[PDB]
Order: sequence, then C-alpha cells, then structure tokens
Amino acid sequence: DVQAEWSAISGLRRHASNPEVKISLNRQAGYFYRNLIDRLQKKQKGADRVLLSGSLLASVETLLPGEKIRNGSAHVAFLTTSKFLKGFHNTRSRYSPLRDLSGAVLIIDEIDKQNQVILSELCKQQAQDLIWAIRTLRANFRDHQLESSPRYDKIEDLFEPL
Amino acid sequence: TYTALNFLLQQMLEQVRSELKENTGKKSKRLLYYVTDSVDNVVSAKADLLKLIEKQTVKGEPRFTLEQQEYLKAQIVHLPNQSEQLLQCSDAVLNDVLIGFNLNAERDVQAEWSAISGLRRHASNPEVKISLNRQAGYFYRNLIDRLQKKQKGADRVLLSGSLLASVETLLPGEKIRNGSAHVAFLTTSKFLKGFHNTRSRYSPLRDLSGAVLIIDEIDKQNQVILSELCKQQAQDLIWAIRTLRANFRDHQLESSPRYDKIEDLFEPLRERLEEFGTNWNLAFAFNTEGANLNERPVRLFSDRSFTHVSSATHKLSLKSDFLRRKNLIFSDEKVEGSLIEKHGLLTRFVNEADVIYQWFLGTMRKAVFQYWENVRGLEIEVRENRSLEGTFQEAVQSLLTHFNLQEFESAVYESFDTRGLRQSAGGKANKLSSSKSYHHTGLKLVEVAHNQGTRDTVNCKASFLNTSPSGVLADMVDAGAVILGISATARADTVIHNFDFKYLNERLGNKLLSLSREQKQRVNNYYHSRRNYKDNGVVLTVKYLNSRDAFLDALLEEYKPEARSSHFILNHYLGIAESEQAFVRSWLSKLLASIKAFISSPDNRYMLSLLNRTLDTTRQNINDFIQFCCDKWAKEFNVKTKTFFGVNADWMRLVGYDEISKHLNTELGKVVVFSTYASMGAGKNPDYAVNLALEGESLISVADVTYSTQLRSDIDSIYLEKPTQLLLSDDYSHTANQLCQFHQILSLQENGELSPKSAENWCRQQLMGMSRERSLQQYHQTSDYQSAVRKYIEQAVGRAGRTSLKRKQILLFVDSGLKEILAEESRDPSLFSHEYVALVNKAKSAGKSIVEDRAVRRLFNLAQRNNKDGMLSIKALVHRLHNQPASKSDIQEWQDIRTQLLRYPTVAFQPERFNRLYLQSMTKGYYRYQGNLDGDPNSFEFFDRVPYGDMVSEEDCSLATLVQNQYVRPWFERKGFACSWQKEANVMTPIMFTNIYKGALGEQAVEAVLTAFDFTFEEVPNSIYERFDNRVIFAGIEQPIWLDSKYWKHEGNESSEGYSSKIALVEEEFGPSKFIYVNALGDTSKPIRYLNSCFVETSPQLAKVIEIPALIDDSNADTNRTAVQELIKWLHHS
Amino acid sequence: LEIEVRENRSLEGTFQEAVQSLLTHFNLQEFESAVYESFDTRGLRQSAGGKANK
Amino acid sequence: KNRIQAIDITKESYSGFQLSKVGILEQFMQDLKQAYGDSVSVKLQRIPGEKHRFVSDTIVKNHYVGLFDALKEHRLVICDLTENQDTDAALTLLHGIEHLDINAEIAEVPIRGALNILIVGNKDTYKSDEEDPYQVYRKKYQDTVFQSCYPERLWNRQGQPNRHVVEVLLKELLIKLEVHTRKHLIEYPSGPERCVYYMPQRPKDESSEVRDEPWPVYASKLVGDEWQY
DNA sequence: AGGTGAGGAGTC
DNA sequence: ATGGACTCCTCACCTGCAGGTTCAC
DNA sequence: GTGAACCTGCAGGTGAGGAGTCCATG
DNA sequence: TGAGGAGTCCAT
Repeated sequence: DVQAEWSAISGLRRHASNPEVKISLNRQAGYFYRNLIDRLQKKQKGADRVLLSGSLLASVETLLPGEKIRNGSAHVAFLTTSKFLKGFHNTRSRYSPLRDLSGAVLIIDEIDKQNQVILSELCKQQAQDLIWAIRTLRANFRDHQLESSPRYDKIEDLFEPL
Repeated sequence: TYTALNFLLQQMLEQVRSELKENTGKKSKRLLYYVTDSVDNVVSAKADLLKLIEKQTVKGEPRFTLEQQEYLKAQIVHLPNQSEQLLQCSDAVLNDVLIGFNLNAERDVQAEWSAISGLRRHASNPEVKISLNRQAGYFYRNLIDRLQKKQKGADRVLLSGSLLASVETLLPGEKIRNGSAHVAFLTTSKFLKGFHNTRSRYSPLRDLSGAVLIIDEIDKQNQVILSELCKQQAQDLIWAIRTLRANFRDHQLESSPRYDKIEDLFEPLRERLEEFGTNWNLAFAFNTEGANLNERPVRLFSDRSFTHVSSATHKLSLKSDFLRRKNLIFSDEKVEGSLIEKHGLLTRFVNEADVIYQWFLGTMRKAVFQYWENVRGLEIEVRENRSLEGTFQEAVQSLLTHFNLQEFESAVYESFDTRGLRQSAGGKANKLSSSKSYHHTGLKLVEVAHNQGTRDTVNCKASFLNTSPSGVLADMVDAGAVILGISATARADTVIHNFDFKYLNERLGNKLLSLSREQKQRVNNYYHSRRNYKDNGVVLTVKYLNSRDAFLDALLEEYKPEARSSHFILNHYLGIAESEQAFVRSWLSKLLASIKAFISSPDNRYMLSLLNRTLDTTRQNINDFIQFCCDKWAKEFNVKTKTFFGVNADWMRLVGYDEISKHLNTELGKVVVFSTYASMGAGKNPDYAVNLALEGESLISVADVTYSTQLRSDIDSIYLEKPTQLLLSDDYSHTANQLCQFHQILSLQENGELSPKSAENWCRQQLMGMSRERSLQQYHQTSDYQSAVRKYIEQAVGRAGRTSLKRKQILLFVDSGLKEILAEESRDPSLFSHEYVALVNKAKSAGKSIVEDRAVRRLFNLAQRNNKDGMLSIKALVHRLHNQPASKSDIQEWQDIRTQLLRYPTVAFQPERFNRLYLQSMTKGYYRYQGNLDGDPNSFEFFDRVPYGDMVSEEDCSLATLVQNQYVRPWFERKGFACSWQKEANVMTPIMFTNIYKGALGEQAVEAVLTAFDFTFEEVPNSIYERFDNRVIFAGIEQPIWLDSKYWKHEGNESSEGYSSKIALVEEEFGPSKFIYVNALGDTSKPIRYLNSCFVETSPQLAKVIEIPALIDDSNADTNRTAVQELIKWLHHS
Repeated sequence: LEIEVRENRSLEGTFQEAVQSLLTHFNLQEFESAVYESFDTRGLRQSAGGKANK
Repeated sequence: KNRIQAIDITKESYSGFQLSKVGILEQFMQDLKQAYGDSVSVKLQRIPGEKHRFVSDTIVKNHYVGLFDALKEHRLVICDLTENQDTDAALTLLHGIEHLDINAEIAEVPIRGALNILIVGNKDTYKSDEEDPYQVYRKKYQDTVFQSCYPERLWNRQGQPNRHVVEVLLKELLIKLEVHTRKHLIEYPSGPERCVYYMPQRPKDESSEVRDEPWPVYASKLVGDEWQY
C-alpha cells in the first residue's frame, strides 16, 4: 500500500503550481498521514520496539513534533483551541492534554469567543441506539466473570449494583 | 471468432421471431454473455460483432436495411469498471443527474466534484493520471450510494426523457433491468463481483436459469477463480461462539403469516449452543501457562476428513480453574507416557467450534428462501413484484434485527443466495452415506496468539477454503446455464494448470457433451484444405542442441583478447559470481549456436527466440556480448542483420509492435527478436506485410483456393527453451500464498499422483517454514509436470503462423532437455498441428523407453487413500456413540453401512453415494494385502508387491457353509442378502471386511437359530448401545436378558477389567441381569462354560454368564440342539 | 506493588491497557469508541455537588 | 578470512589451473625471464627420500571397527541440562550412537560410575557466580568420566544429522577411559623404553602473561603394565 | 565446552 | 607518514563405484 | 570351479534457478 | 406579521 500511495503524492507535489492540484493534494495528504502513523504505532506497541538514535531520531522528531515533549526535550507548546480539545500524536499513542493538568500554565487570548468554539465541538457528536445497547448489556452481563488476581482486586465489587 | 459471433447473431434473431408471434402472454428476455480474462479482447470482440452486423450480404445484396441495423446495435452493452465508467461521461450528463436528484445543495458532493473536474482538465502527464483514477473510484461509490437510497421506498423521482439518457449513460446496468438490452460483454473478475443498477447491486451468479455463456481460453480461468477465493477474511472463534450463545437464549421471533416455518429451523442450533457452553466453561477467558508456550505462536492445520497437522512438540491440553476463574492451556506432562491426558484437547475445541460457526451461516439461506416463498403468494397485501433477487436485503435485515445479531451482516453477505455460492456442492455431507470429495469440502487453518494490548488473554484466528474452482464450474451447470468453452488445449491431463475432468465426469454425467469421430475427421479435412503441405514443397527441419563449452571458450577470448583465462573474463567483465556459472554457460552456448545456424542459411529473414527471462538493462553486460557475436557472423557470410532487445509487455504498449513489419517490408536484411513465454501471450498477431520486390522466390501459397485482402506472411525460424517454475504462487498476502500451496498438495493427493505418506510429509514441512526450491523438487517427481510442459510447447508453436503464405524451409531449434518428455507422447494425432507432429516424430526415433502407465500407479495410491479414511472415520463414529447421551442420526448411520454391505458386497459400476468403501482391484474378485489394523495407516501395501500377505476374497468368510443351514437361508433370501460374490472390479476395503462385515454377518445368524425355537428380540434403550448386541425376551422371564456375539471362533483380549466394567455398569442401573455369550461356525463338540461375574468359573447353577462354543458347525452346518436345550434350562426356574 | 516490566507509571500508560482488559473479559468490545470519547470531557465529573442529581 | 585453493584440475581444464596458488607461481617464473632474461633465476630444493609409506583405506576401516568393539562392553548415558529445554538432541544423538551397535540410555540426572555425555549451553551466557551445570556436576562426582557438547553442533547446514560429530565423541570417550583405568585396551605399538615423558603446562589464570614465569611440568611413565602419572 | 593442523587479521 | 616481527583469531575434512585379478576351499 | 576378499584410479558434487494483471476499497 | 449575513477550525 505504502509505496504506491506515496509515489502518487510525491509525483503530484512537483506540479503544485495551478490552483487545481492544491485542492486534491490537501485532501490526499491527510489520508496518507493517518495510515503511516498507525503502522508506526502498532509496530512499536511492545513486541519489536525499534530503537531510535541519531538520524532516525531526528527524522521522527521532524514528522512527529509531539514526541519531543515525551522524552523531555521541550516543555512549551503553541497551538489552537480545536487542536487543544482533541490532542496530538506521539510515537506510542494519542496524548490528550485534558487528562493531565496538575500544575501547568494556560494563557488564553480572546477568552470571550472560546465559548462558541467549545460549543461547536460539543455538538458534533454521534448518536446511539438505546434498545440495542440495553439488550446487549443485559445479555453479556448475565454470566460473564472477571479473574481473581491481585491486579483485579476490589474491581468486581464496583459492578455489583449494575 | 467468426463462428462464435455468428452463433450470437442467430440467437439475436430467434428472440425477435419469438416476440412477433406471442399479447397472448408475457415473459422476460434471455441474457447472453461473452466473458474472457483480458479487457482488450472484450473490446475487440464487440467491434467485430458490430462490423458483422453491418457488412453481411446474401445473394450479393445486403441482408438488412439501414433502419433494421439500428435496432440490432441498440441491444449490446459493455460494462467496464467504476473508474473507467466515470471518466467517459461528460459534464452535461453528470450535471443533469445532480440537478435531477437535488444533490447540489450538499457541500461534500460539490467539493469532491470540483476536485475531480479540475484534475480532469489538465490530465496530460502520467502523474495526475494515477491520482485521477483513485479519486474517481471513491467519488463513484459515494454518488451511487446516495442515488440508491433516494430511490428506495419514497421520493422516487420519475425517470423519462433526457434524464433517462443521462442515467443510462452513467449506469449501463440500468438498460437490462427495464428491458432495453439483453447482450453483455464483460471480463471474468467483474463477472464474479456484479454490477450496479438503480435499486441495488446485481449478482449474475444468483440467477442463471436459461442463459448462454461463451468463455474463451477456458483452461486459464482455473487460476483466476482461485485468486478470488484466497482474498477472504478471518474470524475469531471464541468471540463468535460467546456472541452466539448469549443471543440465542431469550430472543424470539414474531408470530405472523409472513414468518411461517422459520422458527423451527433454529431450534437444533439453540440446543447445541448450550451444550458447548457447559462442556467447555465458556463463562471464562483463555490464557496460556508455561514456558516455551509464550515464545512462539501455535498453528494448526485441518483438512476436515483425515489429514491433521500441528506445529507443537507435545500434545497440548485445556483446563478449568475455579479459583483463578480462568481456562488455561498447559503443556501437561512432556515426558514419555506418564498418565496420558484426561483433561481435554485444543484440537477438539477448534474442530467443534468450526462446525457450529458454519451451521449458523447455512441456516440463514434456508430461512431467506422460505421468507420469499411466504411473501410472494401468501400475503400479496402490498404489491412489490420482483423475485428472489429482489427480496434479498429485506429478509436478511428482518431476521438480524429480531435476533440482535448485527455484526454478522457482512459475513452473511459475502456467501449468500437461495443456498450457497461459496459453500460446498454435490453430496453436501461429510459422511460414509454421502459422496465425498475435496472439491466441495475445503480446508481450515487456525492460529492462536495474544490479544492486542492485553497481556492476559488469547484469541484464535481461522481461515477457510470451502470450494475448489471445479466445484463452482459444476454448480453453474446444475443451475441451468449453458457453457461453451473454446480452446486448443481444453482437455489437457493436468489438474494444476487445468480443471479436473474426472470429477466433472462423475458429477455431471450425460450433460458433458462431446464430439464424435466423424465430426473430428470433417474438421481435419477442413484444416488440411486451408493448410496443405504435401504439395507446393514445404519442409520442416528440426534440430536438438546440446551444451558446448569449447564453442563459448574461444568466443570469450576473442571478445577481450588482452585477458588471460575464460572464467576471469566471465566473472570480471560480465557480472556473474562463482555460484552462478554452470547454469549461465549452459544456456548461453545453445542460444549462440542457434543464432549461427540462422545467419548461415540464405533464404530466411525473421527469427524469434523464446526464453524464460527478460534480456533488459539489468543484463546489459550479456547483451553487448551477443551483439558483438552477430556482427562477426554477419561479416563471415554476406547478409546484414538487425536485433531487437527488451521486448516486454510494457515495451509493447509504449513503443509498439508495428516497427518490425515496417523494417521488413521497407529494407532488406535479417531480424532477430528476443522474447519470453509470457510476454508473447498478451501481444498477438506477429505478422508483417509482404513486398515481393524485396523478397525472393520462396513464397509458395498453400491454400487450395484463392485468398482475399492484403498479402501477409509470418515467422520462419523458432528457438525453444525449456520452461521454468511451474508451481503457482500468490502475491496478495501471506495467508493467501499458504492457502494456495495447501490447495495444490491436496489436489494432487485427490487425483492419485501422490501417496498419503508423501503428502503428509510435504504438509508438515510447509507448516514449519519451507523454501520454494524444495517444493519444486517435490513437484518434479510427478506425472503432471510433463503434461504441463507439453501444453506450453503446443501453445508456443500453435500461435506462430496465421497466414496461408509460407516459405519452403521452416527451421525449428529445440533445447536438449525436452527430448525424453516429447518422446513420451502417446495421444491420438488427429487434430494436431504440423510442427508438433514433426517434433514428436523426430524425438521418437532414438532408442526405446519403458513406459509405466499412470493407471497402474493410480490404483495403488487410491487404494491406500480409501483404506486410510475408513479407519479414522470409524473410530470417530464409535467414540461419538459412547458419550453418556446417544443421538439419533448416529444409530441410523451405524445401521446403513452394514445393511448396504450385506446387500451389495461387490458392485459393478462406480459407486456414487457409498464411494469410500470400495476399492478397484486389478483382478476381478479377490486381492491380497499385508498390514496392521491397529497401528499406522500409512504402512499398508497391496497387490503384487505383497504376494504372501492376507487375502480378501469370498472363501475367507465361509459364506458357502454359512448359508447352508436350514433356519438361516430363508432369512438371507427374503431381505435381499446376497449369498455370493459377483466377480466385478470393486471389493470392500480391508477395514470394512474385518470389523464390520464379520460381526454383522454372524450377529444376524444368531437371530435366526434362536428365533425359530421361541425367543424374542428387541432394541437397546439408548443407554448401553454398542456395549451389547441385543435384548431377548421369552415366556415372561424376569431379570432382563442381554446378549453379544463374536461371529466365528474369534478371540478378544478383554477378559481383563473391561468385561467386569461392562457387567458392573449394566448392573449398577438396570439391576440384576443375565448374559448370553455365544458363537457360531465353530466346533460343536466342546462343553458349555458357565462363567461367574469374574473369570473364575463356578458351578452351573450359580452363574451369571453362559458361554456356548458353537451352534452351527462348519462341517455341514448342523444345529446344536443340545446347546439350545441347555440354554433354555439355565434361563428357566433353575 | 506487583513488580514486573516497568515503564512510565501514570494514568496515560495504564489507560488503554485497563480499558482493553476490562472490555475483553466481559465480552462487549462494541463500546470501545464511546468509552474513548467520554473519558476526555465528561471524565472530570462526580464531585459530590459538581455532578449530582438530587 | 578469505582463501584460495591450492590446486585444481577439475575436468582437465587449463583455465582453472591458472587461478590457484600454484598457477600464479608458474606465471612468476615467466615474468622474471621477460624482464631480466637469464641473468636471474630461482632454483628449488628436493629433499632426499627413500622410505615412503602410502596408506590404504581398508586398514583405517578395520582399525575403527576394533575401536568400537571395546566401547561396546560398557554403559553409556546421555543427559540434558539446558535451561529452556528444546530440540530432540538426546534422541538424535542416541539414534546416531545406536546405528553403530552401541546401545545407550537417557537419564534426567547424571549417574555416578558410568560414562556420561552431557548437553550444555554456551559458557559465556551463565553468570560468573552462577553455578555452571558442567562445573557443579563435575566437582561433586570425582570418579567419573565426562564429555559435553553444545546442542547446535548435531545439525548440519541443510538440517540433516551430522555423523562425524558422533564418531568423534565416541573415540574421545574411549581415550579418557584408557587414561582412567591406567591400562591400555587396544593394541598400540611399542616405543623406546626407560624414558620419562614431561609436559609443561601454562597457568589458566588471566594474570599469567609473564613470559619467564615458571610453569608446572607433569610427568608420566610406564612400569610393568601400568602407567604412572 | 567435538578434535588436529594449516593459515589470514589486527598492533608494539 | 613507515617495516617486519610475535600472539590470538576463523575455517575445512572426515569420497564412491566400476572393472580386472586372485586366491580358498 | 567358483565366489568371497582384494586392489587401482576416473567421476561428480542440495534442492533448482520469472513475467504479468483485475477490481474494490477514504 | 415576524426579520433580513459573513467567517471559521479538523479529521476523514
């Protein structure tokens, strides 16, 4: 998959002069990026963790800037509201900044309009069928049980009333 | 092509003729197809059809008028892929369609369309072309999906006028649904996928009643279908079972007159799901426990009949821990022996999961057919019309919504119809009482590994093949379709490069039409009329070339005269290392030797060389060498030469193939072309226009009549090499390649070219990681290989020549590896070409070769295969008959086999239903074998190879003296039990002659002598079945009486704990019991043995088991009435 | 506790693995997207006054 | 390492004879002539010789048969001491041994008082203070003959069993047995008498890089029919 | 910790 | 930027059948 | 009279050894 | 009878 799709985009970038190839390139690049990073992540998800040093480290820090925060090279980030509410990728997973806020400093400019922006993000959320969900949960919770191990201690007692 | 297209035109006219006779009724139209494997061929055939309609005359005057021609040309449609379909419609059509359906208000559609059109306007260079194709596909998908949903049930816009023209241009498949056209042209790959109309996607393989199919190059298609069957998806077998068991406990259907007789089909499946739950504790997760089990994954391979392979070192086991609350896969005791496993087996879990999973996908099809039956005629409340092709998605969604199962939608959709299209064929059962074959059973591959993320759970992935290509081809005929396959090698004797015509002669029958001898001779006369060589003086010269090293040694020295040796020149200036030196020398010598002979001859101009590798830039160093040689040999004689390198399929469609003809009819000289076997299979018509000013006198015509149009000629010199790798391989993924290889191994085992021992070894090494070279080595020891090579030689020479103008000298040079193989040809030379006969005859004149006929080998191998399956199937059956509960299908299957063998111990023709019970012997009535029936099945040997082994024949059952008793013969004659062995070439296998025939033969002889003198027989109450023969009742006797038999004086070493266990188990529940052990056909002179509960023989009165030596003696078949009287005495007041 | 192969030990590392374990032992796995899209915005509730309906 | 063959006369070709270490030597003598004429020449020496004994193949074969006969009348045990047990090394080795009419057995722990062939792992892998299976099971049992091998040496490049290794292991076992019992078992020839054999021995300590540091020297001799060490 | 010999790489 | 001398390293071998002579009984 | 050892010196060695193409998927 | 328009992020 990779070589064919990459060759297409690489060829099309050279003739990027008319205001017609721009529209096609903009949409094509976004699709390519997702698949490439997904393959990278599942390759380094345990198993054969390929190490990074020298040239490879620099290249991956150019394609994934969000990695530089994880190792400890940079600690100052500039970004927008929409990207702040969603997150940025690293070499291992997607890092949501709304789960680790202890400490930190947040400078927000034009605090009034943020209200509208956030509201928009809340509206674009998928629906859910209720009959299907209730029947599924009812069927699967009748007989299934967890394990009895130290790592699963006092977790089962949180599900008894449900 | 002329004959086939004329055949099409005749049917086109018959439909019109029928239309004008029949208002007195109304029906539909007949669909005609023309499928092949290449796009170019489809387009060319369509063009020729139109030309034939225009330029056809009768009595020197047109057969049709101008206005009549338009009607005929308006009924032919061509169906390309989606990407090409979009790029032919202009902006006006698409704008009209978008406005008509009010899709311009949406933002996404308009944005996408803007991008597509913008790239379309600047599509010149081959960089935006690649992107344009990929974007066109996606846009087509989205547009069609929205159009379909808007036409579904409401807001159906009415189509008439210009809108109809726009839609029909964008969707050609519409023209068939309304009824405008009934002739289609398409490829094979698109034929297996379907095409689109306004409502939904149309699958041509779901309705084939009354359809004519014309297939060109029939033999090649075996590969194409296979590649489509290996691209399927995998499935987890733990999730599937736990999702089916949970949703089949409380969910119920509706009670309406449209759901009639559908809730009675899912009941047995519901019953089995719960048993599979309680037996394996499916309320817990799965995990491994131990070293060497968490390092490598575990792979299992099953053929579903007798072949099973595992990837571990010791048998694995399953446990259930009630304190850790989990199921553990442990390796158990890895030392030799030491308390053989009594917990469980992984293989059983996998095999039983599969049957249920495929039991759920076959019931749904039956349900949908029943739904259509009830909705078409028993409701008719809302008019909907349409047939089973229309009530397809509604009947699926209804059931799936009711059962809360919405994840199986895709898997149901891939294989679905009335019944099947990707699921079995023929007998449709894996049992002795059904016809069994590989082409409708398939194979299963399973892998066990850790789940993603979680470090405590494991999963089981499975991949399946359900039908061979031959089975699909046969089901198409049974549907009601007519298939016409045209080729020159359409009946080759290969199973890898062609279909299996033995399986098609046992399943089809008289539906496989064939030509007669008179017709064949008529065709032969026609061919000799159009190509006559025993006049005008045409001769064919053949020569075989061996390897010459001194020939190449001097040439290399002359190429670089300042070097020292030859190996140094070859290694340094050319680019081959020391490993690749012998093989290189071998081919290059022969190639150059042939070129010298071509150049020396005066009256030759054109030469084509067929190799197995491309001579391109990657081999530049070699190219120069060849070039140099030519120049030298051009100066030695007096003629100029020209050479053409790098002839690829890419080169053919980038530079063309019309340059050689131009250089041949404009300039004098000689031409040499380098090509391969596969390259000259997609580029056709290698002809050049002639010009008599340049050529000499050697253009003698061979046709008995004159010939029309321009004057053209062909090749007059050919070099033939020997083919290279002939084993198929896939490239889609890893699993696809694995499935391909297993398919081929099993096919060869099926036909009879491989023995079970070799096949099992090959499968095992495939599982552990194997190289291609070893696989080819295993392939080269079979008789199929030689057939493949001969097929390619035939095709290569057949395609060389298409005119009636030939020279007086045609030269054929052949490598020295094909001599023996060509000398082994033995078919009828009635429809052969002219060059092939010369090759065969030239090879056949050297010495002589002993020919061991393939039949003789096939008989031995097939005998082994049938005997092997019998043992395993019988063991599985009896084990399933010892489960605490006994089922009802099993007792039926147990009865049928014995009844069938008693009625027909030796059939004459080929059995159809009970096929893996009879073996074909060279002699007619008996055969000799030697082996062990309780050991390794892959150690047996039959026939002349064992001239001192045990015998299977009529004299060893003593059937003569068996039926000579007065109270036994009438019983045998009444129920049609044969008392003789008809001498035919089909006897029962050695597994069904000692453990089945013998028992059932004596068991029923008991029921005659005992029954004539009182006594009454009964049946086993489903709890002790196969642990005892029958139950006997007489004169109101208490303590219910059971008996058992051992036919003749046959002894079994079960006097140990086994007999005591049987007695104990019977008495623990049924209470006190009496046991009658008796034999027959033995010595009736021994006393009666009254054994106690143990084997400590007690007094006559205080005994529980009576043993009689014999009742019917073997001398002259008397009756031991003394034994019967004593038996009555013991089983009485006492 | 429970010494084993160790790496960054916080909410981030244990999040995905814990979700997959709990959603593999109880069957399900059709709810993965919902649980992933609710642990970002709604995840900071249950403050006994910040989120309670009584 | 890279190496070139000494001589090659395959298929009686003169091009292959020019690409060896004795084919270049022929060219060297033809280059001293075409630059110097006959002014400089190099002549080689022929060692005198009158006693030269060619050895046939039958004598070696008959020697090894009697070699194995003596080993037949004893006990042979195979044991496995790898950590992550894998491969059928014991089974393969036993098959190779039993093809020579020598019957052996498999044990889970080494037996005292019998010939032992042990299967061990790489020496570097085990830690310094880790108690090497080989060292441990040696020091405790001090009246027993021992042998060892790695499990990778019993399989060739193409996967077939390697016979040669099996013969070598058996012959070495017999040699140690001969040392232990102080009396020869097979017929060796006779040698000069009234002589004593001395062998210096380098210290195994890594500090023994001293050139002149004195070494222990070990002595052996024969009296009557018994060797004294 | 197969063996005995014959022989190509890396430094005071 | 140079030359020729010790010490430690890796790598290959461990044939096979066919035709003429000869005792050994 | 013959059939077992016995004694040179000519061959042959892991397997076998590559192009070309249809269609759906964001 | 009631009011009257442009400007934006990001992953598919």
